[PDB]
Amino acid sequence: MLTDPIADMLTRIRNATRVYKESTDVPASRFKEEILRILAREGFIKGYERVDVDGKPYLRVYLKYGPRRQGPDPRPEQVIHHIRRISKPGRRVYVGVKEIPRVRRGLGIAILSTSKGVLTDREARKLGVGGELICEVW
Amino acid sequence: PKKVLTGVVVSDKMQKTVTVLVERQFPHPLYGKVIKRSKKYLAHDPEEKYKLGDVVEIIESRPISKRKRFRVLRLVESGRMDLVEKYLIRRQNYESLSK
Amino acid sequence: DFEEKMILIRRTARMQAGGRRFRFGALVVVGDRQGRVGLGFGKAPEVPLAVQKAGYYARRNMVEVPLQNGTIPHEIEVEFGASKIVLKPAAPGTGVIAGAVPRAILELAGVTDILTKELGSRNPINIAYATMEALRQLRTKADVERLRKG
Amino acid sequence: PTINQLVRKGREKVRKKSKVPALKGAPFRRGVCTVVRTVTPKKPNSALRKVAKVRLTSGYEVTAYIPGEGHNLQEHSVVLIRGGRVKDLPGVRYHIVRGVYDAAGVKDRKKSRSKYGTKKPKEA
Amino acid sequence: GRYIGPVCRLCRREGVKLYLKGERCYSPKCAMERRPYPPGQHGQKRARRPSDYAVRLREKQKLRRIYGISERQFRNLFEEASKKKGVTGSVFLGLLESRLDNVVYRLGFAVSRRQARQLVRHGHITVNGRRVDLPSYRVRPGDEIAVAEKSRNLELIRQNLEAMKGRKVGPWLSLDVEGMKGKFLRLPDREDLALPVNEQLVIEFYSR
RNA sequence: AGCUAGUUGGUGGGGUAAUGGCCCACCAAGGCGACGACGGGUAGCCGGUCUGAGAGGAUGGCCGGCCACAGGGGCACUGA
RNA sequence: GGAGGAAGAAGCCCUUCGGGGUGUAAACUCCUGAACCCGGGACGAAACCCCCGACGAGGGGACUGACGGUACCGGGGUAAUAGCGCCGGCCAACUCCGUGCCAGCAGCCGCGGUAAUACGGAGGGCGCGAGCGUUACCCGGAUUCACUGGGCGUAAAGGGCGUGUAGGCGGCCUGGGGCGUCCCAUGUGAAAGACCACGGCUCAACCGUGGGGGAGCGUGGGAUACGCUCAGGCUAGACG
RNA sequence: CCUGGUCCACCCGUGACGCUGAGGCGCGAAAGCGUGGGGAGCAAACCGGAUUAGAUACCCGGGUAGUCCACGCCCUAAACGAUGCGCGCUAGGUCUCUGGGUCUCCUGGGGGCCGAAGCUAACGCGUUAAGCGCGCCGCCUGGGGAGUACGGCCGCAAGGC
RNA sequence: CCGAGGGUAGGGCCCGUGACUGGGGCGAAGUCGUAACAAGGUAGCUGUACCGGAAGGUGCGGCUGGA
Ligand SMILES: [Mg+2]
Ligand SMILES: [Mg+2]
Ligand SMILES: [Mg+2]
Ligand SMILES: [Mg+2]
Ligand SMILES: [Mg+2]
Ligand SMILES: [Mg+2]
Ligand SMILES: [Mg+2]
Ligand SMILES: [Mg+2]
Ligand SMILES: [Mg+2]
Ligand SMILES: [Mg+2]
Ligand SMILES: [Mg+2]
Ligand SMILES: [Mg+2]
Ligand SMILES: [Mg+2]
Ligand SMILES: [Mg+2]
Ligand SMILES: [Mg+2]
Ligand SMILES: [Mg+2]
Ligand SMILES: [Mg+2]
Ligand SMILES: [Mg+2]
Ligand SMILES: [Mg+2]
Ligand SMILES: [Mg+2]
Ligand SMILES: [Mg+2]
Ligand SMILES: [Mg+2]
Ligand SMILES: [Mg+2]
Ligand SMILES: [Mg+2]
Ligand SMILES: [Mg+2]
Ligand SMILES: [Mg+2]
Ligand SMILES: [Mg+2]
Ligand SMILES: [Mg+2]
Ligand SMILES: [Mg+2]
Ligand SMILES: [Mg+2]
Ligand SMILES: [Mg+2]
Ligand SMILES: [Mg+2]
Ligand SMILES: [Mg+2]
Ligand SMILES: [Mg+2]
Ligand SMILES: [Mg+2]
Ligand SMILES: [Mg+2]
Ligand SMILES: [Mg+2]
Ligand SMILES: [Mg+2]
Ligand SMILES: [Mg+2]
Ligand SMILES: [Mg+2]
Ligand SMILES: [Mg+2]
Ligand SMILES: [Zn+2]
Repeated sequence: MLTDPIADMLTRIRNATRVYKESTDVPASRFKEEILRILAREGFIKGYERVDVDGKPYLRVYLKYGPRRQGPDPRPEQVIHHIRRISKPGRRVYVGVKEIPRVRRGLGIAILSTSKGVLTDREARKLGVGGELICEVW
Repeated sequence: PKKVLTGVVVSDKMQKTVTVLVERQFPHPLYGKVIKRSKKYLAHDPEEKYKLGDVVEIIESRPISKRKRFRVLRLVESGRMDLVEKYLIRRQNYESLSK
Repeated sequence: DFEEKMILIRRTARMQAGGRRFRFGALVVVGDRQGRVGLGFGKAPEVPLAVQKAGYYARRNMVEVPLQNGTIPHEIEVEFGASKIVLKPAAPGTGVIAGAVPRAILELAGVTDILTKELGSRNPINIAYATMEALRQLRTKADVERLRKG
Repeated sequence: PTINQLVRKGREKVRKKSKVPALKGAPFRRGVCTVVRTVTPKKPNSALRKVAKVRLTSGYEVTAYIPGEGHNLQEHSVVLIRGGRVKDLPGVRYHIVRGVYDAAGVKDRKKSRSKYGTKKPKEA
Repeated sequence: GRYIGPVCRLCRREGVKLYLKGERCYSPKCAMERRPYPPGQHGQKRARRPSDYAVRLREKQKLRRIYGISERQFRNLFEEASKKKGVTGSVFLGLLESRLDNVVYRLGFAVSRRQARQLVRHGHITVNGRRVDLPSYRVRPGDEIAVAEKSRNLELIRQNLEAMKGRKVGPWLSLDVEGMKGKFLRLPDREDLALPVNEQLVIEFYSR
């Protein structure tokens, strides 16, 4: 019955890419949008459109991967290697703005919800706010 | 600021007094998770005007009697016996826990 | 020709009617200190031989270590099965703090500033492999946004 | 465990067994010899280790080891007890502080002498 | 105290030659220039590879033995640099170098670092006016490391001031040889210092 | 693993610098407990201190702040 | 104590009987002068108090030092205490003789049974030095109670199986509140310590000054994505 | 005859009414206990014959509880998949049980095997996960001592927790 | 009136101790047997029951971590 729909999505994504796949369809939600609307704006996906599967409104999300490779296991590097949720449903994690994580030494993003929108580690620091550290991606 | 508090009347069986159960939430000092905890206050009710199940506000008042240091401020919403059950059952559960 | 430092040597052995035979093993690292390091495991009927074989595979299997200021770009954890490793970059003028294995590698990796920790099985061999695969998995602001084109 | 479980049960602090009740966690305890025997080593060893049952100040009583070569300890000798067992004599769990009270030094010992409480000597 | 015993003996052991003696180490007889092998009965023996520890030890042991200083003080110093903001490698030297009983030796006044100390301790040296007998004294930037009136007229300060005349000295320093009174101009950069020791290994010996 | 007779509350008194079952009559039958009541063990609490990458863990001697005690126990007098 | 001093005393220790070592170490040569000897000798001490003025604001004058003849300054001036730990591996430091599962070592793994770098002595070496070791306790290594940061098919670890109370957890959209949550302001957070600078004692320890911070918590204002609550709708869960 | 669960098909109704679950309650193989039946075969115990150095065993001839039934207890187990439950997601191949279809085919539930990716110390697991995730419960923290002792509760006892 | 405490009486918990008794740990080379590990020479383990100097045996049902 999905406890935390997000960490689901987040996983759907994670799972799709391990085999490298056109797209995948998290069941839709304005918030799952918002979140996706940052994976893409930050270059982790090609992006996403709204769709349907029997009146049921999901989100077609187009993944991004690397270039082919020489040698054995020519499988591409990942645009999204790592994506693991924080502030979980069984233990919300919040943060003051000074408390905000510095993911992967700048090479990464810490998506996170706040009173002035779903910012990012830099977007929040710059906007000078904090809130539910939603997850870390890279 | 004379500390205030909101909560449910669980006992009304006292002469000019009520028992307000107060819930309080807070993040936990090492594991984060918000945790719910609660305490009961004996509230001065000089008009027995407050009945059973009323969610109310209470003010840090001057000592009225041992154990009793809070007057009933104002009403917040009569008729919430749904919480009074939650309490009374928690209580009734205690019998199964002895020998 | 690179640096070539020898991590460890061991005398293993198998049984057989009459007695026990032997064999020797060699973890060896190899470096120029420009960010090119190589790990190789060599087993042979003799100590000398083994080490030889070590450098050989080492020179065969090496990797580009994307330095910076003499340290590393970002931090990483890697489990190789049982044995885990922490690579965390340090400010100029710290020192290479790790155990014989992760240092012996990281030295000819051309690093100087780097905080590290072994975790789980501290099996030399398996820590070794960890240390590499760690490195291998390194990225720079460059080759990062290189993947985030579009 | 889940987070909630921790919030309920919580983590359990270790707490460790004082390998030596020399009482009141003292550096050393004073005592008097009661027995002065020689016991034999355990598994893959063999010898005649010199030891002493000591009546503590704390009403207690323990076997204790006599360091060094040779000694001078009898049924009534007051002695200081140090405390470090002997992986070899089941039972012995304190050492005798060589050189305090009736405990002699070690006759003719010139090497490590802090241990064994033999004074520094003269070269003449 | 400042070691005090067989010196061309660490000159030995440590391998790399050192000048705990000033003149004689310059001879064709530092005992080093004659037995380039570590002391003791063995010495001339098939050397076994130094454990990664050995290395780190010796490096610091070398460095330390150079400035003829207590393991304590040596260490207190280290930590100081670690705490102090900056590349702890250099700074540990900077202060190592900022020592009075060193500055004096650096500015010619004495032949050996050891001989120097004794001068400083005996207040034969001085500073910015007042005399200072503190080998440990940490000389700052912009100080007058003079000699004492009573100390100018010394047979030993003389000769040691002698060959000094005109011999160029460290960049972080100045030397008005005439008035036998040197100056400390700045805190030396890593290069300005040349000594047979990888400062890194030391930093590391203390990460034990 | 159940606890409680001044026990919980109320009326009126006494008392104090002052609130209050602090105390006293009278009335009501209440108060507390697994969010751990009751009981047992140990302990003066803190600013700090030691240790640790940190999160923690340990600790409260010196100095500073508060409390408690003055052979064991009780009591009141004088008095801001 | 510092500079110089042999292709390098003796004595002792190895020795393939050539030799090697302690070792520039010593002797020995020079100059420097801890101690001690003599004189000089405080900061800490300026108020109370007295005159003028008004006993006030302002001005001036005088007494007072326990430590203490101490510190410190100046002159003279003698080469003038070294010890403890270890040297199988962890872990730096190796050879002789003695010993013979004996005497003993020991934190662990272990050492000693006639050739012991592991006992005991010696030479030698490593380490630290007015100390070095040992014992006891705390934290660390221990990612071995794991929030950071562990786990349970066979290594320790899934309850013999259900039912369900409390509690924990809660699908899509709209709105109200704004408890959590986030930001801003203000109060508080004593001082001492800690930390950054600066200086005071010949340095330092100690010590003065200045600055900078501290989660917390009270108060005022704001935000409304996520969590909560109240209100309306939906049908992908669930039920029928 | 009475009755439980369960899958499918039609998309009709309700509109989140959910998941898990400390305690609690119920069930819980065999053996065992109580009362009363029952008793052919088998069969602890026990008796004999062999074997054997012995043979309180293995093999042979006998044989009592018990094995069956009713009612009440007991509450353990290699109670095993040694794998808690719910949900989402992550190649297919094959055979098999049982449903539905404009049925050489497709689709839904169940039971096996081989195996992508991935996990794994290895063995192995792998849409029936031991993969990738979230929720909630239970449990582990060196071996022996020891499931022992004490206490506590339960049981007629054995004994259980 | 209450009241330090003293007294009488009856309970609760905790510590030490005790003829004797139960098993338990350890102990370089003791007595009896051979149970288990290879089909362990009767596959093993197992809950229960009974029995035997001892390991153990046997009955019942179960697991394969056997065949
Ligand atoms: Mg792992
Ligand atoms: Mg032995
Ligand atoms: Mg010894
Ligand atoms: Mg009362
Ligand atoms: Mg106390
Ligand atoms: Mg730590
Ligand atoms: Mg008193
Ligand atoms: Mg060594
Ligand atoms: Mg020896
Ligand atoms: Mg450390
Ligand atoms: Mg460490
Ligand atoms: Mg810890
Ligand atoms: Mg955790
Ligand atoms: Mg573990
Ligand atoms: Mg197991
Ligand atoms: Mg199960
Ligand atoms: Mg519920
Ligand atoms: Mg708010
Ligand atoms: Mg302060
Ligand atoms: Mg409807
Ligand atoms: Mg359920
Ligand atoms: Mg049953
Ligand atoms: Mg039965
Ligand atoms: Mg029966
Ligand atoms: Mg038969
Ligand atoms: Mg028969
Ligand atoms: Mg089975
Ligand atoms: Mg089990
Ligand atoms: Mg369960
Ligand atoms: Mg199927
Ligand atoms: Mg398979
Ligand atoms: Mg399949
Ligand atoms: Mg057991
Ligand atoms: Mg049992
Ligand atoms: Mg019992
Ligand atoms: Mg009484
Ligand atoms: Mg058997
Ligand atoms: Mg057998
Ligand atoms: Mg058998
Ligand atoms: Mg049986
Ligand atoms: Mg039988
Ligand atoms: Zn030299």
